[PDB]
Amino acid sequence: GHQQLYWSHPRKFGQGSRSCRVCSNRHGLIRKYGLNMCRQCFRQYAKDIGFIKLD
Amino acid sequence: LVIPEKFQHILRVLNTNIDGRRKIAFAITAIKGVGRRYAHVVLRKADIDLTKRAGELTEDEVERVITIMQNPRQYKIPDWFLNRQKDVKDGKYSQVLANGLDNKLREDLERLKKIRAHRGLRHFWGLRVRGQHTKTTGRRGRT
Amino acid sequence: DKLNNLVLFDKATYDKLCKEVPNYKLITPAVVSERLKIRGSLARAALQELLSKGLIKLVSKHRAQVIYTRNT
Amino acid sequence: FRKFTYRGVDLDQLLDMSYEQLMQLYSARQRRRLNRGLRRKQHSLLKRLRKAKKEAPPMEKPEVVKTHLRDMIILPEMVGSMVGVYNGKTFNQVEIKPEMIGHYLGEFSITYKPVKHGRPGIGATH
Amino acid sequence: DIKLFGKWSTDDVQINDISLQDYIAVKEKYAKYLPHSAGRYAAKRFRKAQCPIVERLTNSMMMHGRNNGKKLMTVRIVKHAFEIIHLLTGENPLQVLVNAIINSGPREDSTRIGRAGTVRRQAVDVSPLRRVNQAIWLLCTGAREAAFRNIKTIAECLADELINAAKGSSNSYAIKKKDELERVAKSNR
RNA sequence: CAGCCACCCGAGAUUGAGCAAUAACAGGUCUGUGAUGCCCUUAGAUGUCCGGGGCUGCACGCGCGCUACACUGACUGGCUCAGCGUGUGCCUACCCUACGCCGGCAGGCGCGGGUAACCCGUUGAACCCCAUUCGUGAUGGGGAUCGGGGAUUGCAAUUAUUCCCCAUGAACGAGGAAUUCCCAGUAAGUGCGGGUCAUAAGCUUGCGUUGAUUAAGUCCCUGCCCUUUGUACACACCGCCCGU
Ligand SMILES: [Mg+2]
Ligand SMILES: [Mg+2]
Ligand SMILES: [Zn+2]
Repeated sequence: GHQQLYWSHPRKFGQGSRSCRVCSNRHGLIRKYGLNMCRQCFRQYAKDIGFIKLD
Repeated sequence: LVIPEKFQHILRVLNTNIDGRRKIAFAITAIKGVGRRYAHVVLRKADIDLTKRAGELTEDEVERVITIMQNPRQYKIPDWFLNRQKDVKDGKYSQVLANGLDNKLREDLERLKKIRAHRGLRHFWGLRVRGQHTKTTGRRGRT
Repeated sequence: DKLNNLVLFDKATYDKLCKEVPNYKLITPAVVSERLKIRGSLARAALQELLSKGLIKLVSKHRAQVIYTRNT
Repeated sequence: FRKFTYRGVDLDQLLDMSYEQLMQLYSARQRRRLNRGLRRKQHSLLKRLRKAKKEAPPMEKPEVVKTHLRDMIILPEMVGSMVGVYNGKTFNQVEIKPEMIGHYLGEFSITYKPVKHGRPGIGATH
Repeated sequence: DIKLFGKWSTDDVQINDISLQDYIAVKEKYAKYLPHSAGRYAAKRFRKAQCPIVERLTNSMMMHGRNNGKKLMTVRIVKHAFEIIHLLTGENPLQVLVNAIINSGPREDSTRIGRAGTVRRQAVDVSPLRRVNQAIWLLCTGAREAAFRNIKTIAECLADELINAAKGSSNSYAIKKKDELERVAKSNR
């Protein structure tokens, strides 16, 4: 039935199992240090997070 | 100093000509089933001096080298050292050598073409069978 | 063009190795190889044999360059 | 010429053998797959093949069962079965022959049309 | 008592060219045990004239990509072929190298026309530093392509190249190239 | 004078980055967004799951690259040195690994440490160094292609994920016109980490390690600035404009 079919494909490792915590996009994601945000969202929120440019 | 006892400049083994000037374990590599590692293990278990060249060994030495080459498992050569392990049809572990053995077992592509497997079809069409891109590579011999 | 060097000495080339090589100012496997039409392995073996017999003096030995000179 | 033989053993003993004994004759992979287990909808295809073979009239070919699965060519239980393998848009008709043991179904339903080239145009050579 | 390697003195080496005396550094403050000194001679212009000539040769030996930075190999290749120059000639290898440097450096050569031009070449004189640089470069190149695809090892090709250049013989690649350049400068005078 | 050159003393006599004006481009991005205006579609949907294809398909053309053409090298043993750093997760499954045992191997099985200057780790890196065999030839250079086996991650490995073994052993002998990047711990060799990552680097971003040749100049080429000068241009030369 539809209950056993809907979203039944395993999503445990690939890019289909990860997304931006801000915009829910799946591309250019930064998993380092547990940020789990895409590149653009990280550039947007880097100063708030505490990442600042020195060199 | 060259050996007077008919130093074999050319030696015939398995319908192949090996060079007597070449050092052993590299002269017998000319056989189409033997390369480097197999030659070294065959000569180690045949107990012949590896510093000799192929022309200085006697007839008995070459004979026992040929026999140990054709019967690897009979002289404790490991099963993972062979190029025809668990051969389809007769599930026998073996080493295929030279014309009539290596090239005939090469003619197992007709099995793939008879079952019309995709790899056999790629072989029949002259294309590449191990999943490589064919856009910008391998453009030689294709007009 | 393609040189055809020997792998073992013949009596003619084993000669002219025991009474001229011991007279060279510089004895090197490459020099003997070129001047006797023999392979590098054979040249090295012959020079080691000559040195064992005391006819040659070893000047320096290295994995890439071994130098001998006449005993004079 | 001679009776079919797979890894030294022939048709009848291949039918009489269990999966554990199959894993020895199979190559690495097709042994890992069997050790990991045939999941469902593989057993469904196998049982559909069994039913089609049983209902087949004597001396006649079984009816073709169609499937999306690039599945194991299991021991000759599937040999002689008429299977339509989905290639992406069509169910290509394939008869399972004994030499196909140990292969994938997708090896016999090509997913692309082989290229027959046309004249270069536009900016082929800029 | 600062013999090179541990065998070659410098007290007997005579430059005797006057022109290149100030640019070949071999004699008293430039007597070192090894042709390897790290050194910062490229920092300011003309300083490389303070670098010992054997180290300049050693540096020039590391060439054609596969040998870049391998200076220990090159000091070995100089230690050998010094051991071989001594056997072949009986003279100090340093003297042979200095004579080769003197003989293999061009004195004139041609540039693009004078003040300006885009058709022919005009002859001009060579700086002593450029003379030494070109001599080292030519000697190293001759050795390098004598040893390529040949059983003759390096440290034999370089030794014979240096010996021929010291003799002034035309069997030397450096001498041939120097003569070619000098003749072209003569024609464009 | 502003400063320039050289030298002494000196750790150093120009370390490298980050940020960066006025003004402009119909430069790129609606495929990063719960940023967006207008259209289009909206239930046999262009929404959304779920099977299977594709994104790789190969007569050919063009970029960035990797490995080479060997002896200043391959092979085989022996010896001995780094740095940057990342490690067990909101959802979220997936960490880095010492030691013992089993197996050529890739691996497998038990046992511990570590949320980290605490464990991996004293990060026993590669090149390089030392010795060995080869011996100038497509050779033991070089490893494309291809066959047969074995494992690992995964829900599935076929169009071959990756890895291992044994076989097979192509072109390539230094590259035409034409072009790129570079001034000192630099170029170039050489490995190592981070990202991507269930599985994974010929990419990229960082890190050390070995370590040069040459130059200390000029507008010759290529641009790009000015300054004077001309204009009938001002949408500004991709302009304007004349006649059949
Ligand atoms: Mg200009
Ligand atoms: Mg106007
Ligand atoms: Zn985002």
